[PDB]
Amino acid sequence: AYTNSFTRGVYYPDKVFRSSVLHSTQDLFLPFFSNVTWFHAIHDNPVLPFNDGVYFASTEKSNIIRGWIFGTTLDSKTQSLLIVNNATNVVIKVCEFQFCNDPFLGVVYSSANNCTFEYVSQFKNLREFVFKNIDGYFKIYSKHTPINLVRDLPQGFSALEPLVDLPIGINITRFQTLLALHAYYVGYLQPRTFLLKYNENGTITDAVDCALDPLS
Amino acid sequence: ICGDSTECSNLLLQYGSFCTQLNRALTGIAVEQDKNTQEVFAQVKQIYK
Amino acid sequence: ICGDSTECSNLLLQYGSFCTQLNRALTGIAVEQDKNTQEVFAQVKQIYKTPPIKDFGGFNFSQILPDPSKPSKRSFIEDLLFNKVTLKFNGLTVLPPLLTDEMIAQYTSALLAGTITSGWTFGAGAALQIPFAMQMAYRFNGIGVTQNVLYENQKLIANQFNSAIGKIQDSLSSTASALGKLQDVVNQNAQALNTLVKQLSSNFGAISSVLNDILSRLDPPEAEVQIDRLITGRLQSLQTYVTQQLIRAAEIRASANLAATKMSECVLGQS
Amino acid sequence: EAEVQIDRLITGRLQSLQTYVTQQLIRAAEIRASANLAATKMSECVLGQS
Amino acid sequence: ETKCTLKSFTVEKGIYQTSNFRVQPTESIVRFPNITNLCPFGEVFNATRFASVYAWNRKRISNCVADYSVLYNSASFSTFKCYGVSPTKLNDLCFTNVYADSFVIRGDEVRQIAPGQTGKIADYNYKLPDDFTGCVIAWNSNNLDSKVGGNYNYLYRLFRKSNLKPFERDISTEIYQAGSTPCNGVEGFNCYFPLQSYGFQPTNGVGYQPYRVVVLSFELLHAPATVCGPKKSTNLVKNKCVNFNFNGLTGTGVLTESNKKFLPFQQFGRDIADTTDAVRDPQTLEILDITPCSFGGVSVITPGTNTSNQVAVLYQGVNCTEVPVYSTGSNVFQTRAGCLIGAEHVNNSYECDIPIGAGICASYQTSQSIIAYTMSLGAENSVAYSNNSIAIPTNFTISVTTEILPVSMTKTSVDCTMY
Ligand SMILES: *[C@@H]1O[C@H](CO)[C@@H](O[C@@H]2O[C@H](CO)[C@@H](O)[C@H](O)[C@H]2NC(C)=O)[C@H](O)[C@H]1NC(C)=O
Ligand SMILES: *[C@@H]1O[C@H](CO)[C@@H](O[C@@H]2O[C@H](CO)[C@@H](O)[C@H](O)[C@H]2NC(C)=O)[C@H](O)[C@H]1NC(C)=O
Ligand SMILES: *[C@@H]1O[C@H](CO)[C@@H](O[C@@H]2O[C@H](CO)[C@@H](O)[C@H](O)[C@H]2NC(C)=O)[C@H](O)[C@H]1NC(C)=O
Ligand SMILES: *[C@@H]1O[C@H](CO)[C@@H](O[C@@H]2O[C@H](CO)[C@@H](O)[C@H](O)[C@H]2NC(C)=O)[C@H](O)[C@H]1NC(C)=O
Ligand SMILES: *[C@@H]1O[C@H](CO)[C@@H](O[C@@H]2O[C@H](CO)[C@@H](O)[C@H](O)[C@H]2NC(C)=O)[C@H](O)[C@H]1NC(C)=O
Ligand SMILES: *[C@@H]1O[C@H](CO)[C@@H](O[C@@H]2O[C@H](CO)[C@@H](O)[C@H](O)[C@H]2NC(C)=O)[C@H](O)[C@H]1NC(C)=O
Ligand SMILES: *[C@@H]1O[C@H](CO)[C@@H](O[C@@H]2O[C@H](CO)[C@@H](O)[C@H](O)[C@H]2NC(C)=O)[C@H](O)[C@H]1NC(C)=O
Ligand SMILES: *[C@@H]1O[C@H](CO)[C@@H](O)[C@H](O)[C@H]1NC(C)=O
Ligand SMILES: *[C@@H]1O[C@H](CO)[C@@H](O)[C@H](O)[C@H]1NC(C)=O
Ligand SMILES: *[C@@H]1O[C@H](CO)[C@@H](O)[C@H](O)[C@H]1NC(C)=O
Ligand SMILES: *[C@@H]1O[C@H](CO)[C@@H](O)[C@H](O)[C@H]1NC(C)=O
Ligand SMILES: *[C@@H]1O[C@H](CO)[C@@H](O)[C@H](O)[C@H]1NC(C)=O
Ligand SMILES: *[C@@H]1O[C@H](CO)[C@@H](O)[C@H](O)[C@H]1NC(C)=O
Repeated sequence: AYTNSFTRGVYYPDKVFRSSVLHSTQDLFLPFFSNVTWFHAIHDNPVLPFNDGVYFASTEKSNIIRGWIFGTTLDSKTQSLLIVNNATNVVIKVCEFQFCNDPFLGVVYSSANNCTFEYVSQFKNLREFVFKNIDGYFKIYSKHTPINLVRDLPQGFSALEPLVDLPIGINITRFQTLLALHAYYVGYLQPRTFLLKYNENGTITDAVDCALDPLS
Repeated sequence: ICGDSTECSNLLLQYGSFCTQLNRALTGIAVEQDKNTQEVFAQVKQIYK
Repeated sequence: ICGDSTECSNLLLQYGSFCTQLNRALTGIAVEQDKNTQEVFAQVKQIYKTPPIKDFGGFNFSQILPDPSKPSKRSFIEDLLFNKVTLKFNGLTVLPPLLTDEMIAQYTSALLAGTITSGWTFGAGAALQIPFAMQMAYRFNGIGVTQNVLYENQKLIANQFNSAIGKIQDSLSSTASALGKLQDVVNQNAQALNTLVKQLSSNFGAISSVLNDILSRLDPPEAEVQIDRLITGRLQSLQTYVTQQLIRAAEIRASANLAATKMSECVLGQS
Repeated sequence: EAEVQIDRLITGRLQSLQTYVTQQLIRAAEIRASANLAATKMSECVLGQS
Repeated sequence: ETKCTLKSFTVEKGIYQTSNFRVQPTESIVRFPNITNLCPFGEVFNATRFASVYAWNRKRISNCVADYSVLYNSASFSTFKCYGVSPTKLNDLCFTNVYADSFVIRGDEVRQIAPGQTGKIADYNYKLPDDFTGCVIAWNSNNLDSKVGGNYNYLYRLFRKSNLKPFERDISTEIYQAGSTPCNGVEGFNCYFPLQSYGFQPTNGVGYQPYRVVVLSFELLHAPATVCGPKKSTNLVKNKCVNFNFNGLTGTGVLTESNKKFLPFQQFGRDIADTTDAVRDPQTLEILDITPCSFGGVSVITPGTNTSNQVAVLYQGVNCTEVPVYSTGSNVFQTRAGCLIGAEHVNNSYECDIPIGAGICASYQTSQSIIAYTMSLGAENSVAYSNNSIAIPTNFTISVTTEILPVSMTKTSVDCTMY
């Protein structure tokens, strides 16, 4: 099925504190009132194109939606990223893994040929993520706080702050989610123009599009 | 300056924001002319015959 | 343009003496503004004072005469006007005006006391005392209505005038956006200065908009070219700002000359 | 390279001349306004009584 | 200064602008991230064993912050000479990655490691490419290799007619028998092992002592910088005009304490037009404010060279406590428009002669000194208005006044091509 994205998908573009300034930015964001391809993987994870960074979402507050696999060949020929969780912390590795048809993860591992990098870091709750790639820098944003504005739908306004920035420098055109052994939105990003209003403490409180309506 | 070009606009936007003040000045003089005609001619409230 | 850099100054000193021209123009417009205010306001050779007791044949000027209770000795309408309308980083400064607000208030009070007590005779020699009623009699005689009218309907005139002044005070207090011109002038000045200081961060076709990084990143041979591009861009922008300031100053001078003519004609006499 | 040098000279002198002519226009406009005021004063206060 | 600016030998009474003053800076400060990940170079140079010259060891190193100055001053090396790159500047360069090549050679083979050279190991064991390499480091190892080292554990390759390409290892152990006509016209004979053993003895000389050698090749501008040299830091000062870095954002100003609250992920704030206003340093993680250093133009008030030869100096819009003859000077008079020095102050008030600003002005008019006072709007009088009193003049005087109005100016023309 399909879903309409009301206002989700606005984040801090840079790392500059500001106060009470209406700032106009020209950066690739998620257009307002766009279409998102809701999936229903409950009693199914098809392959999706990357296309210069993707939105992501979920609504299940348990240990099922665990891993992200990225790459362009999904084989040991080309390095494949892997972001997983073991209930305490996060590993990021650009090492090479072989193909997995139905991998199972939750609290897959095929090969470790040419393993070069490693990194270790730390109404229900919906976890928003945005994945971006600019000139060899891979950025992952996150949000772990829900808003109960309306029931059964994620309507409201929220921002996103960067948490992981990686200077790896690889080109990715394919990604899949991972599950265990025994429901998430997806969107694309376009280079639009936005106008952002900063609160007195420097937090985004209101964003308005610049290429949607004559009033806008 | 450019005439329906892609990279020409890219170079033009790098020079600053001249067009903002140019268009602002032109619109200002246009509105001034409008108010000028209105003020010089519209001097009565009723219309006599 | 330079921001305390040796090579920028060395490259700039060979372009001529345009800075003398810019400073001369700015000083000229500043002196023009000062003289303009001096001419529009300073029209009396003394400062008259109102008598302690007030009996103007029934009129009530208590809302216009200065109030000693306020520290600035400003009347009610002045306070409403000031409270209604509302408004040094990299080498820009704002000099203070020669005449402060207090002297302006004293001049206005002097003009008003002179036009109440003496009439129009205080603008053609020495001020002469004259009762207020026998001044409205002359003013009515001026416009063709014989003076017999005023002395027969004095109370009605007093009541109408008091009601009208109350109405105008209420209209000023309640309805805003009646002071558009001054707000537009202030906003245009602020916008022009803000866009001038904004234009400083543009790339102007160079490698970067910061001069220290561009000098410390590469060797001179292309550094002088990049610095030359930045210098010429900033200079052209500054020239544009100066020209805009000259045009606006001329317009304000014309408007203030008109205001001075109106004040000298209608206030000190009858039109 | 002589053409490059001549180009630099030409552009500099053109900029200077443009600045001068703009200043001249402003001054001429102001003097014209003052002359109009003087003409009004002469026609009013001399041929009659003000 | 006034005569220079006016370009004349006589001046008239009034106020003039000569120049502007700017507070000079002081010692600079530099700050940088608190911790640096040390690159594990101890396992490289202090390694247990180095392989043979024909099977030398590789290593790829990146994402390091390693100091090379602490290694250059070490005297435990037989030779440390670098090509094309000044070692003293290695702390001011950033590289994509670095490749380490480790082996052990003989004493007299040191000259064989150089671009465009001829030799056995130079062309047949390890060929350095005809371009810049990072550099070679060699040190004596007779303590660990010529005394307790293996008798034939170190080998070279005596294989010729197969000049190796740069960065090429041929570890294929194949017996060298051509098996064709150009070897005694026989097949199988003339078979020589491609490898051979170094001949070393305890204190055998200089040219036979095995030396540990590491060759470092740095890849530059091939990718975003990953490895960089460490940079030192220093302390900070307060309330002084200083030029500072703060992790890259150089700027001049005065440091103050700020009450602003940063979110845990910003780096530095601003207000408008890229003008930085607050910065936070990594070592203390404390937010602080930046204020531009004071500056401004100066002015001179003079009564005219014809009258006298004394002036008063006015500094515009500066707190006159720190102006630095005119460092202490005469009675400093701080006003709303800066401070005036060289003239006295009175409580009296007269007509204004030379306007200054903020409602005060200075002249000598109401002994032989300049006095600055508060201007008086004029005289003062009161008229005894009463409701039955009138005043009628009895005499009259006629006067004449003069007014001057320009009506025209000079008409000029400028040729274009000629000019
Ligand atoms: C901004 O941050 C402050 C402090 O981190 C938050 O706390 C409030 O601050 C205001 C301003 O002094 C006080 O009036 C409130 O009482 C504070 N509330 C609490 C719960 O401490 C503040 O909420 C943040 N947001 C805004 C808009 O100020
Ligand atoms: C003149 O007008 C003033 C208006 O300011 C009158 O003062 C007001 O009088 C009313 C009636 O008692 C009071 O309710 C207001 O509070 C007064 N206003 C102020 C600001 O004091 C004054 O009484 C009038 N006097 C005459 C003689 O007409
Ligand atoms: C190999 O080990 C020696 C001995 O530790 C290092 O030389 C220095 O030795 C002193 C005293 O033991 C230490 O305090 C220094 O830290 C050592 N130098 C360094 C750079 O750590 C020698 O440097 C080591 N070789 C390496 C690290 O390549
Ligand atoms: C940055 O490094 C400095 C120096 O190592 C740290 O400062 C010390 O912190 C300890 C914490 O227990 C104190 O006991 C010392 O007195 C501090 N020394 C000085 C000179 O200040 C500082 O904690 C480090 N900060 C971070 C965020 O890593
Ligand atoms: C110049 O700076 C000094 C500070 O050294 C200012 O002194 C202030 O004096 C008042 C009156 O006693 C105090 O309330 C302030 O606290 C002082 N300032 C500070 C920072 O402590 C002085 O006013 C300044 N001069 C001008 C003209 O601004
Ligand atoms: C008209 O009479 C009034 C009041 O009698 C005069 O006003 C005062 O005149 C005396 C003269 O001795 C002065 O000392 C006072 O200072 C005057 N009062 C004020 C408020 O000025 C007035 O001068 C008389 N006019 C003429 C022309 O003699
Ligand atoms: C009006 O003023 C004039 C002078 O301003 C008076 O004329 C003077 O009269 C005195 C006394 O007779 C003579 O000494 C002077 O020489 C006269 N001056 C001139 C210029 O003629 C005149 O008397 C005054 N008129 C009245 C009515 O007071
Ligand atoms: C997706 O877009 C189509 C039009 O292309 C629209 O009909 C449909 O409603 C959209 N899906 C939503 C809004 O969920
Ligand atoms: C996953 O579990 C294993 C088991 O101990 C652990 O070693 C590893 O650290 C866990 N994952 C992460 C990201 O730490
Ligand atoms: C590992 O990557 C290198 C590239 O540096 C390549 O030469 C090598 O063949 C790779 N190893 C395997 C097993 O594919
Ligand atoms: C970018 O993608 C191309 C494939 O189109 C690939 O050859 C190249 O290596 C990628 N660049 C990086 C830095 O990974
Ligand atoms: C100097 O000034 C006095 C008074 O203003 C004047 O009389 C004198 O002629 C002046 N001298 C010169 C040389 O201008
Ligand atoms: C002005 O008078 C006050 C009050 O007596 C005094 O403190 C001050 O010194 C006087 N000013 C001068 C310049 O004498």
